[PDB]
Order: sequence, then C-alpha cells, then structure tokens
Amino acid sequence: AAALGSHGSCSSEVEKETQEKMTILQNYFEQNRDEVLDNLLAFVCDIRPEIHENYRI
Amino acid sequence: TFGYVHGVSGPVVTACDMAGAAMYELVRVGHSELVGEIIRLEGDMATIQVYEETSGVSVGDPVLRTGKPLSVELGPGIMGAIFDGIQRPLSDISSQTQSIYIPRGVNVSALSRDIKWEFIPSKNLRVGSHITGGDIYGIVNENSLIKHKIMLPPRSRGSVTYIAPPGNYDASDVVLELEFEGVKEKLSMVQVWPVRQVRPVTEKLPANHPLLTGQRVLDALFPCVQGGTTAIPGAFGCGKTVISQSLSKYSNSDVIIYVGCGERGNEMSEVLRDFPELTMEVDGKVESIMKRTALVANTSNMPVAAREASIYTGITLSEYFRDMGYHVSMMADSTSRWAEALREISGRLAEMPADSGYPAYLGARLASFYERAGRVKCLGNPEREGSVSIVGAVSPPGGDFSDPVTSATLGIVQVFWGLDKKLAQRKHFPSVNWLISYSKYMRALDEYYDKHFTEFVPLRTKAKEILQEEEDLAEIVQLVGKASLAETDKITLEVAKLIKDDFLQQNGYTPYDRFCPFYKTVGMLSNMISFYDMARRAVETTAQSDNKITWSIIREHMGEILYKLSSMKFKDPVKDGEAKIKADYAQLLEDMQNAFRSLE
Amino acid sequence: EKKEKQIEQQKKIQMSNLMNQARLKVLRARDDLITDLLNEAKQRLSKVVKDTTRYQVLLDGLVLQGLYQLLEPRMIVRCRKQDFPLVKAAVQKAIPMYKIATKKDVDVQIDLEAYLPEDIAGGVEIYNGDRKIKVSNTLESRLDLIAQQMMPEVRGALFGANANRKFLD
Amino acid sequence: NYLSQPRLTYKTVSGVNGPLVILDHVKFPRYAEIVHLTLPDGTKRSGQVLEVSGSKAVVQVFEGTSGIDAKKTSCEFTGDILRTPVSEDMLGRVFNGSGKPIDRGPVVLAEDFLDIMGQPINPQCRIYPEEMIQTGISAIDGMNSIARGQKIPIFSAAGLPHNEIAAQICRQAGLVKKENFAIVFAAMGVNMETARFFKSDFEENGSMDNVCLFLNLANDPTIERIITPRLALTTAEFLAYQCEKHVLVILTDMSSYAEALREVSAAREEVPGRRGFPGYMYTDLATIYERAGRVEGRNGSITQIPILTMPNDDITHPIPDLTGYITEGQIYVDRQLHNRQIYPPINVLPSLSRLMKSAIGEGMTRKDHADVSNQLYACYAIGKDVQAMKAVVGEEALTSDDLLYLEFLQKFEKNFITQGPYENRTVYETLDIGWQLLRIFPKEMLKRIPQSTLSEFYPR
Repeated sequence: AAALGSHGSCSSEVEKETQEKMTILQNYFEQNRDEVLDNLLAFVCDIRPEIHENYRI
Repeated sequence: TFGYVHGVSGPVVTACDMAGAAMYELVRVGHSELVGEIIRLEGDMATIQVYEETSGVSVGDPVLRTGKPLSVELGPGIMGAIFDGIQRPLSDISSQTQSIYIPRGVNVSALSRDIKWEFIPSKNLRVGSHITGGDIYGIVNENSLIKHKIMLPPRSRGSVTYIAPPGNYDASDVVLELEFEGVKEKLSMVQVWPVRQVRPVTEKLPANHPLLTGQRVLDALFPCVQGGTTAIPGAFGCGKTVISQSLSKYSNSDVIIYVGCGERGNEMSEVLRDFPELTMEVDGKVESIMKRTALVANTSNMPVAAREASIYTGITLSEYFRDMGYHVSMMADSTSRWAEALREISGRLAEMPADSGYPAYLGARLASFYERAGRVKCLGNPEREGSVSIVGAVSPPGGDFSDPVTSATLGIVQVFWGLDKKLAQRKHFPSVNWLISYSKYMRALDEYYDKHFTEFVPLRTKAKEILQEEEDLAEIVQLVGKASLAETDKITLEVAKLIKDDFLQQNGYTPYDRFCPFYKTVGMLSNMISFYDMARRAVETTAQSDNKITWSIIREHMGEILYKLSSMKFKDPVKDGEAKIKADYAQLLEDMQNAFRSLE
Repeated sequence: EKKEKQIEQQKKIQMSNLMNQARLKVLRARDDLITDLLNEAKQRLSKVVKDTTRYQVLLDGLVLQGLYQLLEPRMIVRCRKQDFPLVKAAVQKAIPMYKIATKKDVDVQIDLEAYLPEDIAGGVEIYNGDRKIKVSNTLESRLDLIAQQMMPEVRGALFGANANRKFLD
Repeated sequence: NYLSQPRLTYKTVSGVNGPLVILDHVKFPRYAEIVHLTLPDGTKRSGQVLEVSGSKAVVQVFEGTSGIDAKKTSCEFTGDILRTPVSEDMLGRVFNGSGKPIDRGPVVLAEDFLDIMGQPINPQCRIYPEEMIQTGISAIDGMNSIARGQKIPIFSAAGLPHNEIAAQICRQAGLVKKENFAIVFAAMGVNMETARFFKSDFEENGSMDNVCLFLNLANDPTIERIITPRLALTTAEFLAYQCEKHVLVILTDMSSYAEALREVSAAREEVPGRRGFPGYMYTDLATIYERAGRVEGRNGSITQIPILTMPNDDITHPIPDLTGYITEGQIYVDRQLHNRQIYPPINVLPSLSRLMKSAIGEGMTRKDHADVSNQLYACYAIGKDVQAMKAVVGEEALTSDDLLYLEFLQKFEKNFITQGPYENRTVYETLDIGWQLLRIFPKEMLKRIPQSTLSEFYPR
C-alpha cells in the first residue's frame, strides 16, 4: 500500500513536469527560433558553388 | 609527382599514375592521409593495402608516395616514448590532439621536431676527415643514464664537409654534411631505416656472457646469454609479468625495448600504466626505468599491419641501440598475437593457408626475426660491441606446443622459461617449471663460469640431478610411502625440497629477494649442495655399520644447519656488504663441516 | 520476505510506466518544434523567391553549383515555367564560370517542354544530356540537407547546450 | 563545416547481382558511401557502396534487390559515409538495426553526428579497469566479478537461457552503492519472439530510463546486423567519453554477427578463411570489442559483456576462440545446469574474470570479497570431486569432511547459483549468501581465507 498509494501523486507529477518542460521548450523556442531560422535560411540562401576537388585539370 | 585513387574494395585501394612506385613502398591515401603499403604493381597502376579504415576514401583522391618502404625514424627522443607498431608516438598523438583516440589519418612525425637536445660533436673529427656507416660523429645527452650516440647511417660514407659545433640542436638542424663521388649528402640527428631489413654488422659474434636477471631459478638453472633468444609461455594463470618486470627493473642490459604485439586492451594499459612507476638503482640514485626504454604498444584493435610490424619496429629500434654499443634487451608480449596478424594479412592477400591457418612463411618470418639477436661488433670505427636479447613470449592453446607459432618458436629459441599455472596456484614464484624448462647456452657460458665461478657448473649439474631424483622418488613415495625409501633417497628428497622452496622460489616483493645477485645465488646453492654431499657422505659412509646415519639424526643433531640453509635467502646486498654475505656463507660451510664431523 | 523487497521495484515500475511515456511526450514536443521551425523556414524561402533580386542570386548559385557537380559536354536544366527568364539569365551567367573553373566547353539547355511542378518553393533541377544522371537543387532540398546536418547546432542553440557534455571528443 | 553541396541521383544501374546493384558513370564515389535506392514503384531502400572502381560503384542494398531494374530504378548518393545521429536522449528508447527508432517516439535530435566506424582509443589514454560493476547475478558478482572497463563474454550454446541472463543483467546492472550509469544493449539475429521478450521485459521491469536498446531481428537484412554493434558502441562512446556516464554494453549474440560477416565477405567475393569465416575476423571483432575501457581524464567507462553462442557447444570454434583471445575473461552457461533447472545456469568452474582482483576488495565492495570468491571456488570444486567420489564409493565410505563438501555443493547450487529471473541480489546479499554457505564448514577448513577475515566475518 505504500507503493500503491504513491501512484496518483506520481501520475500528476509526471504531467506537471511534462507541462513545465514543454513550457520551457516553448519559451526557448519563442526566444531562439528567429535566430536559428535566420541562420539556416542564410546557409540555404548562400550557395557557394564548388567543383569536386578531385577534378584534375 | 603523386598518384590518384582508382578503386577501393574493403581495405585494398587501387591507384593510378603510380608508375614510379615500388612494391612495399609506403603510401599516403586520401585527403585524410591514411597509411598503406603497396602490395602489387600492374604497370602504371598499383594496389595499396590501406591500414586504417578506408571508409570515405574517394576515386580521384590524392595518393602521395613516401620515398621509403615501411620504416622507423631513429634518433633522440626515443627514450620514454610510446609508439605503435608503425612508429607513431602515442604519447604525442594524445597530448597534441587533446583526444582519447588515435584520429584516422595521423601525420605526427615520429621523433618530435623543435625539441632541442644537447649535442656534443665527436671532438676527434675535422672537416676533410674520412667517415663510414656506424661512425659515432657525436653524442646527444638526452637522459642522464643513456648517452645517445649519434651515428652515420649504414648506407652513407664519404668525407666530412661540415660538422656542427657543440650546442643545442633538433631533427630540423643539418648536424652533418659529407661528400662522396662529388655529391653532398645532408644529415640530421634523425636517421631512417627500412623496418624489414636487418641493420648490418662488422661481425656477429658467439654469445658468451649471462643476461643476469637477479632471479635464482633463471640465472642458475636456465641461464640466458646476453644476445640470446628465449621464449616464455605468456598466459594469465602463470604470472608472465614476473620475468618481464624483473628483466627491466634490474637485469644487466643497458636499454630495454618492449613490444606489444597485439595485447588485450586492458592488459596493454596495465603495462603502459605500470612500467613508468618502476625504478632501478644507478650510481646510488633511484630513477624511473623510462630513462632506459621505449614501448611499442599495440592493442588488438590497432591495424593488422601495425600488429605484424610491431616486432619488426621493436627489433629495429633494438638494433639501433645495439649499434650504439649497448646490451639491449627486447620483450615481445605475445608472438602468438603477432602470428595472428600474419594470418590476417595473408588472408587479405588471399595467400594459401599452410599449417593450421598460418602463412607458409610463418616459420621463416619467426626465424629471420630471431636471427636479428646476438652480440656483434658494430659498424664504424670506435670498435664497440653491443647486443640484442630477444624475449619472445608465446601463448599455446591449452599449453599444446604443437601450435605452429609455439612449435616454430621452440624450434628457433635457445631458452624456454616454462612458467606453469600449477606452480602459480601453489604460489611457487617465480613459478618456472624446471622439468619443462631448458637452456642451450650452458656450453656457451662455460668460458665465463670457468673464469668467475669455477665450481658453479658442478653445482648446477648436481642441483638439476637432485631435483630430477626427487621427481622420480615421488612415484615411489606414492606407491609405498616416504617411510619405504632408502636413507640416501630420503635425504635427497629433503634437500631437493630445500632447493625447491628456498633456492628456486624467490619472493620479489621482499627487500632480500626483490633482486638476487649472482654471487649470492652461487653461495646459497654451494651451501645446499655442500650440505647434500656431506650429509650423503655420512649416510653412505655408515652403510653396513652398527649405527647408521639418517636425515632424522642430521635434523636432530644439526637441524640448525637446515634452518640456516633456509635462512640464507634473507641476506641483503644493501644492508650487508658482499664480503659480509660471503663470510656468513663461508661460516655456514665451517659450521656444517664441524656439525657433520660430530656424526662422521 | 522477497516480495517485501520487490515492492520497492514495483514503485520504480509504476514510476517508469509514467516517466518513460511522459519524457516521450517531451521528445515528441521537441521534434514537433524542430519540424515547425523547418515549416516556418520553408514558408520564409517561399517568401524569398518572390524577390526577383535575391532569387536571381540564388539561381545564379544553384544552377552553377549543379553544373560544377555534373561535369559533362551537354546538360539540361529543369525549372518551374514562371521562373524561366530568371533561370535563363542564371544559365547565361553560369556558362562562363563553368568554362573558367572546368577548363572545358559545354552546351546547356533549359527544358521548356518539361517544367517542374508549380508548388515547389523555387530553385532548379539539373540533368545530364542522357537524362541518366541528375542533381536536385530546389530550396526545399537544401533546407532538408542543411537542417539535417546542422541539427546539433540547431538543438544546441534552440534548446540550449546540455551541461553533461563535459568533453567534445 | 558540413556538406553544403547538393546530392546527385543516378539511373545508371549497369547490373544487379544478388544483394548488389552496380551503378556506373558515377562521379567521384566514396567507398562506404550511403545511397537511397528508389524502386520502379517509388519504394525507398537504403544501400551502401561496397566497392568503387573508376566510374563504377557497387552498392550493397540493405533490403534484397527484389524489384530493382536496369532502367526505372534511381539511386541518390548522400556524398557521405554512415554517421549516427547520437544523443543522451537515446536512453529510455528502442531502435532497429539501422538506428531508426521503433518505440513510437520521434527521430533523434543529434547532440552530435559521429562516424559509426569509430576510431581506435589511444593506448596511452586507456586506463586500467579498477572498480566493480554489480550485475546482481551471484554466479557473476561473487565468483567472476566484473571490473568496470573489463570485456567479459558470456559463452553459451543453442537453446540455453543466455538471452534471459542477458536481460537479467540489463535490468539489474548498476554501480555498487557503497545515478550516472546506463546500459547499451544491442541484439543481433534475434527471432521476433526474443525481440518482444527484450523490449517487453525492459519496458515492464523498471529498466528503461537507464538503457538504450538496439534490435536487429533475424529477418532484418544482414548488413544491418553488421551495423548494429558499431551503432551501439558509437552510442556507448558518446555516453561514456563525452557525457561522463558509466556504461555497460551487452551484445546479445556475437555468433549471429559472425554469421553476418560471412555474408558481407561473400558479397565482396572474398575467398573464405578458417572454418569459412573471413580471415580478418580477428581484427573485426577487435574493432568491436576494444571500443571499451576507462580513459585518462574522463569519469566515463565502457564495460562489455558479449553474449556468444558457441556453435555445436565447441570452445575451439573461431567465434569463441577469437573472443577468448581479445577479452579479459569468460563466463560459461552450461547445459548440465540448465537441464537440472538451475537458473541462471552459469558454471562457476571454467568461468574466470581475469580482472577480478582489481574489481573487488576493501572500499570497492567489502574487505572479505576477494577471499570469499577463492574459497567458494575451492569448496565448489572439492564438492564436485566428492560428488563424483560418492557415486563411486557409496555414502557410508565418505568422511565427515567429504560430507561437509557435499552438503556445501548441494546448498551452493540450490542457493548461490540459483537466483530466478527477477531477484536482484546486491554484492552484499551475494557475500552474505557466500558466508551462509561457508559457515557450514569448521572455521579451520576454510584454508584459502585469512584468519583475520574469518575472525571478522565467520561469526554471525
């Protein structure tokens, strides 16, 4: 019964900690997504054309 | 100049524009500079066995030819270095990369540049002097114990055009320039040698002096000569470390090399951790053995070529130190794991299996390796002798000597120190089985012993006979009990037990047995055998008498001599002078003679 | 007596049944957020291609880059129909740079008969003359390729560096 | 930085031969390059380049070549070798042989990419193994104790319960507790029942937050079975040597892996070596097994326990033989014990942990432990000798001393070795069971133990 009586408390706690972690993710996401996207988009949009370096001539 | 990759299949890389290559020429492959050896030419195409994993090599990648076959850089900075089997410095590949791995595509120079050393040019030389391979044109003081003698490479010769003055120099400095046939050769303290080629000598000599290990059983009953070839059955249950540590931390050998053929990863790190902590006494100072060695360590996962090269790098380093006039000694931790690297490279080469799986050449590779040992007159002019002693461990499956590497090794080596798990389970350290073990160098040490220890050959002969007689008598003891044996047999068994327990056995952790000098060893055995002959005299002299002497009467009236004989091991070469030890042993001879006279 | 020890593991089991799923929902959230950052990036690329100035600079790159991989005597560029004038300019600027870098002549065509699907967020495909070898240089392809390789930098910047990374080795 | 250049795709399938597809007119191919084949019907398949030569690239396709053709087939090249996306979030999760997850969770957000082939750990940097891992099975922890950083295979045979032992180690394993430990369990050639057993038993019996589970099924394509060990070890190297975690890697059947090296070597047309295995099988198993040990300046540590089905029960077979050469021990599962319904049926006589004396002792476990294990081995050995004597001489001919060794033997198999699938005995509970048996003897019969240790632990 000491283990069994802990289950509902643990069930609520894992949801609380999931909601907190997902909130932390959403906060980090909203704080960082702009800079991250701008970096990726800039690398997409900066082509830097190169030949393969093994080309002899 | 350089070629280009044409194809790859597993570790085998085909290249093109290789027209100027040679078979077994060393090559760098790929943008990451992977190491490999050419194993076929096909015209302007060549096939390279790559060592490291070829994953990510591309067609059209560069293939730089190295101007040399597989080779060892030789010079200052060897001492205390740890190399792998293809001569890459594992201590520096650590400290320079700050990584726990060997990165695929290492290019670190084997003897580290920019490190200056104190170089003394040989003050006897002048510009215009004649010079030849093996001439000591200078010395590098790289460590207090080992003056590194520089020498002209064996292929080089000519007249000195310039020599550096005394000072601090490194591998990039042109220490020497010489001319021959109108052509100048520039030279450095670093020298290079093909690893599979013997370094030549003025004359290979007959070996005639003991490689004193400070270990009674070895040094007395199975002496290995300096320059001798020997094997140890290296297996976990028998304590192979005992011999290899004792050889390094005491034995009469100026420089040690140790080759990890292909050891288990942890057991290799055990050695590399532990050896730096060993110390030996020199000039009344205590110093780390890393002043007198270099370790060529390969774990089982190092490339197949690095395992099969391991012993050839080791011997090449050892021959370079031999040509400085040192009595080098080289361990190989498992010639069996080197023989597996042979099986694997022959498997990749698709060569036919000979004995049990091994290549046809396994016996010839072993034999042409072991022949690199011996005492020699060096090349060049200062006339010095040197040697390489080879201590090649073997690991026969279940102890079965019919195993091809073990069988060929016992065919070639002149000494076998047969360690035994039974003796180790009984804690009979050094645990060498004296019945199985042998040395073919007995004859060759007659000259030495006749000069320095003229009684010792009689003593050794008697000792082996006494122990052999006890092994035969033990069958009678099992059949009919100790009570049934003759008095001569009973005293022989008691003395053989004394020899076994208080002479063969030696506790190398104790201050008195951590090492054991040869004079100590002789004096201990001399007393035990002098006691045997006088005890046996009293027994046999009282054959057919009314009162007959027996071992029990000897133990009753003079068991103090038996107690003293067992006690003779405690004498200490540090706290007791050599003369004091000899005097105590001479006193025990007088004591026992007077005690025997009280009976007969 | 053994069961009275085992109930501590039953507590750990019930904890694991809950925890192991709860953290999978956090991981699912992480990957959804990355997937939405890629969705926003694809939307932003679909905005960028509406500027003919920057889009010309993109095509000038993407075309020349395709050619520099597929070194051949004859090549075909495939593009969306409406982009063709910008692509033609890109090909005409790329051919000189092809000769300069490759040291060999080329014939390049745009396949006006076989335009790419209109819903692609711009960029080009390039095929060799045999139509047996191709390279795909759509902005969506580069976004997938670069986002996949930069994923550790994405994670580390987006959700912060993990303090357990004591060594980078 | 990264491959900023776009991926080529070819229709140039010049041939197909068993599991191989031969592209031609290929531009600068890499050996071991990953490719994505697309069938005529649009089905994606992975493959890797198994050979290259001039214009040709021989891809081994992962799945069989069923449905490939010389025309409508197309083949994208990634430009790169196989890198695993790796992270600490690979704990608590279940992966197929390719490293695609199958626990219904999302794809891995890599904390870094790593080369799956790894690199050799520098022998200067490897550090000696010197503190015990508790596996909880008494026949391991009290007789064959594992130093963290040891490699020690469980040899077994077809039909024996080595998969239940492997699962029991994976649930029970951890630090001694005089938090920062995680198993990586990798399984190859697993029949789908045994794969359900691992996935289900690990998810059920509390383990998952400290384990990574790689499954390669028996019918997963054979190159994925070669990939899985390297994949798992690449994760273990990340967890240990970058994230400071202690790790135990469990490899479930190295024989099913040797059975894969056969196929890939035949795919290269290499001539078969000793007993039909590749000649380089020693090096390949070393490049699996030696991805292990502690290292200089990291708290992290990889142990390995390779489970290994000896074909035909033969220790001379190359798979156990080579493994015995590379790894610092062996643990033998025995059909004699399994038929007696003893579980776990580890035979403690031929088993040996070569690092035991550095795993265990004072501070690391308990002071007595190194003494007790020698004595238990001696009593079990003399017990077996006496049991053979009883069968010859009959009970009344036994001495009082023999009857003690026989009573110890009986109680030792029925209490020390026998443990059941969920009884997680600590080292301390194993030693207390060791004393509960050794106390059957008169104090003076326990001749391997020091008189001090007896005076400190023989009293109850």
